[PDB]
Amino acid sequence: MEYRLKAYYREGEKPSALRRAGKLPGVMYNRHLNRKVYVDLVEFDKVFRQASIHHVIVLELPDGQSLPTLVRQVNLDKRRRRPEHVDFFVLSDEPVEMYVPLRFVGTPAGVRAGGVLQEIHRDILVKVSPRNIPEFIEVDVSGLEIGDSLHASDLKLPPGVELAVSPEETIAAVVPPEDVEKLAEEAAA
Amino acid sequence: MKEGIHPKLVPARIICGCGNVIETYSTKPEIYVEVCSKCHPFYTGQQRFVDTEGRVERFQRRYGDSYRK
Amino acid sequence: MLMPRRMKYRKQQRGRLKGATKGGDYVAFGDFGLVALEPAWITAQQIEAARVAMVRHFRRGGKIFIRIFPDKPYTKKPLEVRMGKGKGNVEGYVAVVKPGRVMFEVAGVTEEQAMEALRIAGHKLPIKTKIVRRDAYDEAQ
Amino acid sequence: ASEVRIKLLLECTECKRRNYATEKNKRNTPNKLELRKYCPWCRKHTVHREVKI
Amino acid sequence: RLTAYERRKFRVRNRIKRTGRLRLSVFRSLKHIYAQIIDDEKGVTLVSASSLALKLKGNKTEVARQVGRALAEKALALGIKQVAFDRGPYKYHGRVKALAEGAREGGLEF
Amino acid sequence: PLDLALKRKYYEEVRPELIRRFGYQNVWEVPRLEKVVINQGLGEAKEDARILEKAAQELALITGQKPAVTRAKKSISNFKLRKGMPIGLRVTLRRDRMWIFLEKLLNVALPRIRDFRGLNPNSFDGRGNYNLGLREQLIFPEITYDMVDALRGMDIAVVTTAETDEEARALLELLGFPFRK
RNA sequence: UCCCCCGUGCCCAUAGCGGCGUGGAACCACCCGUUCCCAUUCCGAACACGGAAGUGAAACGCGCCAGCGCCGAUGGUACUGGGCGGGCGACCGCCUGGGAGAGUAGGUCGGUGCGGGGGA
RNA sequence: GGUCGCCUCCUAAAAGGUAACGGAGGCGCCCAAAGGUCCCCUCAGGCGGGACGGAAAUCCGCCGGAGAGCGCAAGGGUAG
RNA sequence: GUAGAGCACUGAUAGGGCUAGGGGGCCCACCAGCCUACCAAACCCUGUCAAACUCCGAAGGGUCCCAGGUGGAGCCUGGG
Ligand SMILES: [Mg+2]
Ligand SMILES: [Mg+2]
Ligand SMILES: [Mg+2]
Ligand SMILES: [Mg+2]
Ligand SMILES: [Mg+2]
Ligand SMILES: [Mg+2]
Ligand SMILES: [Mg+2]
Ligand SMILES: [Mg+2]
Ligand SMILES: [Mg+2]
Ligand SMILES: [Mg+2]
Ligand SMILES: [Mg+2]
Ligand SMILES: [Mg+2]
Ligand SMILES: [Mg+2]
Ligand SMILES: [Mg+2]
Ligand SMILES: [Mg+2]
Ligand SMILES: [Mg+2]
Ligand SMILES: [Mg+2]
Ligand SMILES: [Mg+2]
Ligand SMILES: [Mg+2]
Ligand SMILES: [Mg+2]
Ligand SMILES: [Mg+2]
Ligand SMILES: [Mg+2]
Ligand SMILES: [Mg+2]
Ligand SMILES: [Mg+2]
Ligand SMILES: [Mg+2]
Ligand SMILES: [Mg+2]
Ligand SMILES: [Mg+2]
Ligand SMILES: [Mg+2]
Ligand SMILES: [Mg+2]
Ligand SMILES: [Mg+2]
Ligand SMILES: [Mg+2]
Ligand SMILES: [Mg+2]
Ligand SMILES: [Mg+2]
Ligand SMILES: [Mg+2]
Ligand SMILES: [Mg+2]
Ligand SMILES: [Mg+2]
Ligand SMILES: [Mg+2]
Ligand SMILES: [Mg+2]
Ligand SMILES: [Mg+2]
Ligand SMILES: [Mg+2]
Ligand SMILES: [Mg+2]
Ligand SMILES: [Mg+2]
Ligand SMILES: [Mg+2]
Ligand SMILES: [Mg+2]
Ligand SMILES: [Mg+2]
Ligand SMILES: [Mg+2]
Ligand SMILES: [Mg+2]
Ligand SMILES: [Zn+2]
Ligand SMILES: [Zn+2]
Repeated sequence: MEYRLKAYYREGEKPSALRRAGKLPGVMYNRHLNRKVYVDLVEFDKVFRQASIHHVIVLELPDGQSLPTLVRQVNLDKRRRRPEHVDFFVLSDEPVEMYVPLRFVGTPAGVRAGGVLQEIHRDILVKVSPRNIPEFIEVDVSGLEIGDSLHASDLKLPPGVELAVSPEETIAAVVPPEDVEKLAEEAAA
Repeated sequence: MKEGIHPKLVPARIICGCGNVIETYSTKPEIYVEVCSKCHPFYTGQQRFVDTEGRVERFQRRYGDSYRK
Repeated sequence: MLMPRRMKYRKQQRGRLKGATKGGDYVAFGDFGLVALEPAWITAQQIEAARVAMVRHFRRGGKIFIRIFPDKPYTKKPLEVRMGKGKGNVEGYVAVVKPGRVMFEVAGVTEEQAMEALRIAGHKLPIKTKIVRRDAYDEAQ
Repeated sequence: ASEVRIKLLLECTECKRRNYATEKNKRNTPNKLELRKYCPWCRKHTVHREVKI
Repeated sequence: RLTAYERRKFRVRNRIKRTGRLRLSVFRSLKHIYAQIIDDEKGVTLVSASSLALKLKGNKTEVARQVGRALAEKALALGIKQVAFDRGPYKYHGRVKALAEGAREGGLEF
Repeated sequence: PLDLALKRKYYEEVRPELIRRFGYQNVWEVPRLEKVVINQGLGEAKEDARILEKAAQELALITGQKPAVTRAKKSISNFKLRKGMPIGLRVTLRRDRMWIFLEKLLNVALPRIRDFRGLNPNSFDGRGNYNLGLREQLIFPEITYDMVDALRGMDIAVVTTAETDEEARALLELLGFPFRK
C-alpha cells in the first residue's frame, strides 16, 4: 500500500565499489532538492517487486527524516538485466504525474472464443495529488470479442484524477490464437 | 487600369422581355436580354406558369371507385 | 521466411559485433520472453524454426511475439571459385543479436506451457539462452 | 563540340582581323554570331560575326 | 514563414551592407518620412532627420526633399561624406527619390 | 467611385440586415466582397490552333477588362501538355468593375440559362468564399449570337472577407443569389 | 533619469505556434481617390502618387497560460585516450584521466544595444 | 571473362591521405539564353471549393522553412 | 562527424489502434445497402535495424599562439 525503505548517503565514493558492495547507487530530487543517495540491493528488491513505479516509497534516512517517493527511472545493466541506479522523486502537495496500475476483469468473449487478451498497458499516466494516489483502476473487458478493442477514454477514472495521456490511445485488445492450422498454408505463399 | 486592351464601358441600357429596363454601364452602348431576374420560376415564389403536372398519378385523375365501397 | 520486402542497398558489409546489446532489453508484450546470452547472427531459418516450434507446442493458443527481424543479407561466394572477382552472392538474411536482447516472448498461457515452448525454442537457436519473467523492472521502463 | 555544335572564331569588321574564338550552335540559331568585343588591335569596341574554325 | 515585404527588405538591405560605406536608411509611412545615417559595425546612428521632428507638412514628396537636404547639413557639420543609399522595400522613385536628391544636393556623397 | 445600384444596394440594405443578423460590433468585420476571378480554362488551344484569344475578346466584353493567359504547370501525356503551353484565361475583378459585372449576371445572365434552377449551396468554401462554373457563353447579350462559334464557359470564384460559410451565405443570398435548396 | 510608440541592430526558438485580452491621445496600420509621376503577362492585390472621412475588425504593438514546439541539468550507464589482466578459443574484466545520446527533475509566451519621438 | 582516363558517394577508423578482380552510380556534352546586370515574384505538398475537367489541364481558399526547384549522376549547398 | 547513441531526414520493420483502396460476403445484382476472426496506403502507440540514413556526439586527431624542451633535435645549400 505504502512502503518504507532504509537509505543512506553517497558523497562521491565510487559507484563501482558500492555496486560490488551490494549497495545500489541512487538519487532523490523534486524541484527544491537534489541528493546523491545509496540504498541496498537486497532490501530494494524486497520492496520494489511489491512497489514498482505504482505505489509509495518512504525513504528512511540516517538523520531520521522520512521521505514520500516515487521511483522515476531505473537503470538496468544490459548483459545482466540487473539494477544499477534509481531516481527518487520526493512528492510535494502538487499533483505529480504518475503511473497507476490497471485491473482487467470480466473474461471477454474472445477469450471464451479461444482468443487472447492483449493488454498493452499495465499502468496509466495520471495527474493526482499524493493525498489520494489510487491503485487498481477498473477495466470492464467482459464483452470484447476477438479483434475488438477498448481504448483509453472509455474508463472508470476515480474522480479527482486526470487522464494525463491520449483519449483514443489503446489500452487493451483481443487477437486470434495460434493455430497449427495456420502453419499449413502459412507455408504456401 | 492599363488602357489599350479594355473595351470602353459607356453608359447603356439592358431593355428586357417583360418590364425591367436594367439600366447599367455596359461594354456595348446597348445590349438586349429577354429573360430577367424579377420574372423567374425561382426568384418570385414557386411560380405556376405551365408547370402544374404531367401524367397525374393516380386517383387524382378523378372519377375513381365506381362500385360499392 | 522473412525477407525485408524491399531495401535501399542489396549487398551489406560484414561488421564487427563489439560488446553488449543496444535495446530490446525488457519484455514488453508477452509475459515471458527468451533472452540471448552471447552474440550471434540469427537467421531467417532459425527465427522461423524457433517460432514454428512453440506454435506446434501449444497448438491453438497463445500469442507469439518476435522482437528481432532479419534484415542483414548473408553473402557467400559459390563453390570451386577462388578469392576475388566480385563480392559474394546473397543467400538468406540475418538479424544481428548481442547479449541481453529479447527475441521471442509469448503471452497468455499456462506458466508450465510457456516455460516449455520457450525452452524448446532455445534448442532451435544457435546460442545460449535464458527464459525470463515479465517484471516490475520490465514495466519500469 | 560534335557536329550540331560547331566551333568558331569570332570574326570582325572595324579592322577585319580576328581576335577571339568560342562556341555556338547551328541547329539552334543557324545564323552568324553577335557580341561586342574590345580589341587589343584597334583599341576600340566593335560588333563581330563569324566564319568556320 | 515570411511575407514578400520583409524579404524585399533583407534583399535590398543585405547587399549594401556588404560594401562597408555608411547607410542612409529611409523609412516611410503614409503620413511622414524619416531617415538616419548608420555605422553598421558598432551598430549606431550618426544623424537623424525626419518629417515629423522637422514639423514640416505640405505635400508628401516635396516635404521629403527638404528632410533630405536637412540630413546633409546635420551630417556635413559632423564629417560624413561617404554614405550609400538604402531604399528600403520601396522602389526608388518619387518620395524616397526626393529624399535622396535632397541629400545629394546638400553636399552628401552617393 | 461610380454610381452603381448594387454598390448602393449592398450599403443601403445589405450592410444592415447583416449587423442585425450576426450582431457585429465593429464596422469593418462586416462581410464584404473582394474579387471575382473568372477562369476560362479552355485547355483546347494548347498545341492546338490559334483562336484561344477569340474568346479572350468576348471575355473582355463580359468583364470590361482584358483577360491574361495561364500556362501549363507540368507536362501530361494524357492531356497533351508540354510545360509551357497555354491552356486557359483568368481575369481578376477588383473595385467597381467587379460590382458592375454582378449587376448584370445576378439579374440578367443567371436567368438566361435554359433549365435553370437556382444555385448549389454546399459549394461554400469554409473560411468564407464561394464558387462554381458555367458553360454557355452568350449568357450575357453583350455577347451577341452572330459572334457564333464553339461554345465554351468559365470557372468562377467569388472571394469575400466572410469568416465562415454561414454568414457568407447571408451576404450572397442578400445580394440576389437564387439557391437551389 | 522611469514610462510609451517608431525606426534599427545584436543575441539565435527559453525568442516560436496557438489561445485570451488589448492600445488609435501621438506614431503606426488599414483607409479616401486614381488627376498627376509610377505600376499590373488581368485588376490601384502589390508597387505609385494625391490626401485624411472612418477604423483599430484585419495586420501590428503590448500583456496573459504551457496544448505543441523548443531549451532541459544532477545522478548513472555506453563508449573511450593511457596502462594492465585471467580464457584452449569465442569474448569478457581491472586500474587511470576523459565522458555522452536517450530519459527523469525542470526552464520558457524573451533578452537586449545606439537614434528618434512622446507623457513622468 | 572483366578492367584501363575523369566525376559523386561509401570503405577511410570525427583534419588531410589511404588499398583490394571491395559496395554502389555518372562523364567524353549542353546554353545567344540556361550568360550579364538592375527589378519583382516564392516552392513540393496536403485538406475544402471548381462547367466540361479526370489522381494530376487551368481556378479560389486557408495549410507549409524547405521535404520542390536549381540542364544532366551523386554530394555539399541553397528562398535573407 | 567516428565509437556510442538516436529515428528529426532517406529506408527497413514486428504487434496494436485508426483508416482511402482492394478482395469475400451478401442485401442484391439499374444507382444503392456500407458488413467483413481476409489484404491493406497514409497516420497514431508500443518496439526495433542501417557503411553509401543523423535530431545529437565522445574520447581522440589536426593545427596556430604561449611556455618547457641543447637533442646523433631542428633548419637551409650542396656531394654519395
Ligand atoms: Mg562515474
Ligand atoms: Mg504487494
Ligand atoms: Mg554493460
Ligand atoms: Mg465488427
Ligand atoms: Mg431608364
Ligand atoms: Mg554458433
Ligand atoms: Mg585575343
Ligand atoms: Mg552591431
Ligand atoms: Mg465618381
Ligand atoms: Mg497557379
Ligand atoms: Mg555579433
Ligand atoms: Mg490560452
Ligand atoms: Mg486575457
Ligand atoms: Mg472580449
Ligand atoms: Mg481593442
Ligand atoms: Mg480605437
Ligand atoms: Mg511591375
Ligand atoms: Mg505585379
Ligand atoms: Mg514582460
Ligand atoms: Mg490554459
Ligand atoms: Mg512544454
Ligand atoms: Mg552525466
Ligand atoms: Mg568503462
Ligand atoms: Mg596527447
Ligand atoms: Mg590502451
Ligand atoms: Mg572473463
Ligand atoms: Mg514542469
Ligand atoms: Mg504571445
Ligand atoms: Mg501621452
Ligand atoms: Mg594538408
Ligand atoms: Mg539571363
Ligand atoms: Mg506570385
Ligand atoms: Mg500548388
Ligand atoms: Mg476546372
Ligand atoms: Mg484538376
Ligand atoms: Mg543536394
Ligand atoms: Mg504484416
Ligand atoms: Mg464488396
Ligand atoms: Mg456496419
Ligand atoms: Mg465495422
Ligand atoms: Mg505508418
Ligand atoms: Mg544495432
Ligand atoms: Mg554510421
Ligand atoms: Mg546530426
Ligand atoms: Mg576535442
Ligand atoms: Mg594548418
Ligand atoms: Mg644530401
Ligand atoms: Zn421580367
Ligand atoms: Zn579592331
